[PDB]
Amino acid sequence: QELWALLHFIMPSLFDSQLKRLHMILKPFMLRRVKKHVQKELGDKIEIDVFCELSYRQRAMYQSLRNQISIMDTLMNLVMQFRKVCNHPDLFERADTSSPFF
Amino acid sequence: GLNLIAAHSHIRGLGVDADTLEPRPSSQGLVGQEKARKAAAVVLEMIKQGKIAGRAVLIAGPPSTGKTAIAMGMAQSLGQDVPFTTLAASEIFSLEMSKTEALTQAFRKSIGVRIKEESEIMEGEVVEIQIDRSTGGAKQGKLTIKTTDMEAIYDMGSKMIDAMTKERVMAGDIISIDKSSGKITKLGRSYARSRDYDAMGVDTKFLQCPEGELQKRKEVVHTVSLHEIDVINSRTQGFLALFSGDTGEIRSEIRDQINTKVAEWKEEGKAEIVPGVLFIDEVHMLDIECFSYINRALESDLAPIVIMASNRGVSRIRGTDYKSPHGLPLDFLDRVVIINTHPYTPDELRQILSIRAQEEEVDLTPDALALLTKIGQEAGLRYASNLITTSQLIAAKRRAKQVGVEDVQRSFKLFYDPARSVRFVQESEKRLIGNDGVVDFSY
Amino acid sequence: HRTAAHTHIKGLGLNSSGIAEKQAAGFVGQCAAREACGVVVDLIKAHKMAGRGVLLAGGPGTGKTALALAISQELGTKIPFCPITGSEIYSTEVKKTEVLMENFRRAIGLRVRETKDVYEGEVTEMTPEEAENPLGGYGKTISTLLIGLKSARGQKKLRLDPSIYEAIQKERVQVGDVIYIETNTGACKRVGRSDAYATEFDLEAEEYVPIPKGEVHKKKEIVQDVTLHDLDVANARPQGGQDIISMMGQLMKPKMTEITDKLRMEINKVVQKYINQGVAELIPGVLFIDEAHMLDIECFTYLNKALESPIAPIVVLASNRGIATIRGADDLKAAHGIPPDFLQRLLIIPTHPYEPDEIRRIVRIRAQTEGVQLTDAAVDRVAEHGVRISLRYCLQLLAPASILARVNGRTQVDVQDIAEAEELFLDARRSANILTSTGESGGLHGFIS
Amino acid sequence: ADTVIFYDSDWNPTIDSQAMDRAHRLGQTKQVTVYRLITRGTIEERIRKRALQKEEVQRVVITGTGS
Ligand SMILES: Nc1ncnc2c1ncn2[C@@H]1O[C@H](COP(=O)(O)OP(=O)(O)O)[C@@H](O)[C@H]1O
Ligand SMILES: Nc1ncnc2c1ncn2[C@@H]1O[C@H](COP(=O)(O)OP(=O)(O)O)[C@@H](O)[C@H]1O
Repeated sequence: QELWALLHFIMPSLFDSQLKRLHMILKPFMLRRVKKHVQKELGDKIEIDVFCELSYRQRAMYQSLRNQISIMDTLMNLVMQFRKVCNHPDLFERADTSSPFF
Repeated sequence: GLNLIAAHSHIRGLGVDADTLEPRPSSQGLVGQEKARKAAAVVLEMIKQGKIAGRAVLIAGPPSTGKTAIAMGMAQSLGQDVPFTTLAASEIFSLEMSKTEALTQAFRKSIGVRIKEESEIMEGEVVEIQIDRSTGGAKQGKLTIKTTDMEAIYDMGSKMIDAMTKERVMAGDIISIDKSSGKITKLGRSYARSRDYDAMGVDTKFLQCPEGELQKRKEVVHTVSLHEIDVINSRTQGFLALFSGDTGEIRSEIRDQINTKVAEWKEEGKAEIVPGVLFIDEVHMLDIECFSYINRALESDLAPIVIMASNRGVSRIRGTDYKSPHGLPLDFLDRVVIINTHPYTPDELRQILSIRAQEEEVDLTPDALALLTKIGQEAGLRYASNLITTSQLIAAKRRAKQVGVEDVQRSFKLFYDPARSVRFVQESEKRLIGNDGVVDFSY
Repeated sequence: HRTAAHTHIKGLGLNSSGIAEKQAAGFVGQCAAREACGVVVDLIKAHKMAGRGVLLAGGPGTGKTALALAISQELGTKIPFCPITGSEIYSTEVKKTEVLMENFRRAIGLRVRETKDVYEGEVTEMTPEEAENPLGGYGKTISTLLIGLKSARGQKKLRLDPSIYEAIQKERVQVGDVIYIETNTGACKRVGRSDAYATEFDLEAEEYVPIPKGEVHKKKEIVQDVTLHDLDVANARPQGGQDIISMMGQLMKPKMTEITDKLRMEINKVVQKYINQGVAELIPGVLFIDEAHMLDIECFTYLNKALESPIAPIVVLASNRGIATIRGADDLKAAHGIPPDFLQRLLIIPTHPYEPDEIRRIVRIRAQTEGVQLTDAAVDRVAEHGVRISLRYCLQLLAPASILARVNGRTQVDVQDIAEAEELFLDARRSANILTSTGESGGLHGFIS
Repeated sequence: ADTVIFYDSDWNPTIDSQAMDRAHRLGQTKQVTVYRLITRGTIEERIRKRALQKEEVQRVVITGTGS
């Protein structure tokens, strides 16, 4: 539907509201070329995955947050809190100067 | 709350007809033990009457026969009017002080000095505080306070302005001021001013304004023990040792002075003396030196009534090598009258289990109560009472609303009683470490 | 990371129905005991009960301590698990019944919301003001300090009470420092210099820190976990004030004190205010008294009263002894080494010896826990001990055999490496034979009796 | 620039493929490296695996040429 909306926008008479069909009907209206053929003077990208585990503070946040799945499942809220702690726990709870209970 | 359900939580009193000392067959959470409850009620009467000093009562009977229950029933039926000290006899073997000193402090804790005093307290909602703080501070300032019934404005003296700034007193704060001390307690925030408390978090509570006059005399009845007066006089912050411990052996001449002064306050009518109770649980853990001290401590005019419990038969007195009834020397037992607690009949076990099944949130089916009663006869009141909690937890695992026989049977199977535990020991004697230290680890 | 006796135990391995899976969470067998320990975990997680007693009863090496440590994992991190041996109770500083009470209150936890009400900024002015006292002989006294605090979005001038100036002074604050002040305690912290004038050429090794962002005055809230014993100790040895007693109480040697029942009772009142104010959750936990036969009859007679307290943890005892003499009561023998009138209070979980196939399973669980890859004939060899010898002797051979195999260049332990381990490292019984045969007569080369 | 670091993966591979193009264009001449700080054992992993399988569908739906 997101491809239709672009095709409807350019050509609303034809495209008012399987692959062997798609690649034929779009041959006039879409032009695409790629750096492999025309721009091969550039190198390719190197994509390097860099895994690192949750630090002890992050996993104290993450596991006590994941404990909410024993009651809920809000999951779309939890996957944002999980993404915060997976970024930096100070996003979820900012560490700041602290002292014993008075 | 912070009080959880505990073994004695169902005891609400002694269960005795106050007009006659006739024990009701059950009331206030006590079942049976009628003659023992009547005797404890006669002791309770002469405790309240105060005229009799330094009598000692022993509650003697087999384990689980309600000796602590009757002691707790007396404590619940004295309440705050009378000091009530509970001492496990293990407690006096301090490393800070000799055991006769520890035992003296316990006697001193059990006599109250009752002192009645008044102060003018001013209480209301702060309408305004103006303080100029004119380089220095506390120069001049005015306080407006209202109740629902009055409003007044006050010029403040400089040491009151310090108090107001020390307590960060603010418009809308509900305060009491004790005038003679000048301390300010913020009882809360008035609800009508809630929007001004922009720094207070949403968890903050609010109150309605105080009612009536801004100023009245409020009368406080303090009760302070002889031990507290002793400890206060020991050193420059002696009271601070009433909390941490770290009292030494308080010098005898300090106590002797205080006894004279408290007799003066009584004769002057400034104070009253309120004799309490010392309850010594499992008194047989005391040794022969302790009993010799108690014998004459009881002869003091400022002695409480002492109440004691013993599980022991004819048994070895501690700190010596001979045996006597209750494990207590006969010369001490000559100074003591004895209340006996008897074993329970099956219907009394049924009633106590029912009461315990009310104090915990448990529904027992009638057959489950009958089975627990049968287990009570066979395995003892305490064990069946612990099967109540266990069965409810098993029932909840199977999500049952009521405890059934199946749950009591699982409890009886999973947790052994003392006799089956002994039988397990008497069978496993090769795997269990013997008194000889010998054990076999092979299969 | 390091591997210890119980590293393989992860939990009780129960079903949701509370029945034990015959091999789960590291356990093999003890199913009835694991099911009883499950119902105890339920008793603990349901906050309703105080002062219930449990006894793990069974011979040495039957997994009683594994059961207790499994309970500690099923309860998770929030609930206080307080392990002690009965031999920890004999303090030289305070009576042994004090140590029991400290452990009872260490086993009750509190989670409490706390508002910290603070001032933070770069010190931009500091100007003391003082009075000439009448002739007390100590001379003039500072009446107040005026201090200017600058933050990123405001500034204040503070007229301090001189007890807060003593915090400022003992913190060695200067103009141009960044400081933190608690109105809760009057306490002060020097955070650093400003990042202004952060010239490198100081020998002072300063931490320059940025100006505090936000307003000078702040009112942050944080959640604190504490035990009741933490409150007892704080109030018995006061140290959070700026008064002289709090000051000197940090200079004196720390020592334990026989905290009174009077203090403990009044801290119950204080904590119940936090509950009624809604700022605290009470979270009662469990006290595990291992080797409970090492308690004496004064300890056990105190536990009577301590368990009757209207708040007390659950107490789990473990004992490994038959009919034995009660310590401190050489006249009295009883089963488990527990006084007969105290044993009436407990629920006893009897714990049983393992079968030979269970031993084989435990050996394999333990081998792969230690990372000892181990052939099946080698497993059968190790599991013939544990039957003929203690179970512990099996598990202790796995590490020597691993070393010997690796020294022999093997990737994995064969029967040969165990047969060498059996020879270098004797069990107690073979060593007891060496004693009786060599100490068969006295002499220069005899063992000493 | 010559290096792109994603602190976070996005649910849409087209946005990261656009983001990493910023350095990898007709004006570039140094090698480009892309790093992606996938924290292991977290939903950062599932976010990346879902985004990575979408890129296959988007490549399949352009199996035929647009040239
Ligand atoms: N007559 C009674 N009425 C109600 N409850 C009782 C009675 N006797 C004993 N109990 C309860 O049974 C338990 C054991 O009795 P307890 O008083 O501890 O006996 P003892 O102190 O002699 O060992 C306690 O929880 C107690 O509250
Ligand atoms: N059922 C079991 N499953 C797995 N391992 C066990 C089991 N029982 C005991 N063990 C292990 O055997 C060793 C000895 O048991 P232990 O708990 O020390 O016995 P006890 O404490 O009663 O002397 C420990 O390393 C323990 O983890």
